[PDB]
Amino acid sequence: PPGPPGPPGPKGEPGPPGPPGPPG
Amino acid sequence: PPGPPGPPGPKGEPGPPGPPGPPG
Amino acid sequence: PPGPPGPPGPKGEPGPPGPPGPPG
Repeated sequence: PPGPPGPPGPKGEPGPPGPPGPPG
Repeated sequence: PPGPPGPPGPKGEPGPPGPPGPPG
Repeated sequence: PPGPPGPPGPKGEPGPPGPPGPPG
């Protein structure tokens, strides 16, 4: 039979920047 | 033999809101 | 034969804080 499944993949990309902050 | 590493994970979550803007 | 691909990798880390609120 085939070998075992491979390792998990690499971690994903950093998330997007958040939205602009509140008005001053 | 073990299979290949899996695909990259998904992109992270959107970041926090930024800090307050300038006075005015 | 080689095994199959591993699972998708972990989700990426949270994104950075947004920019400061806009002038005015």
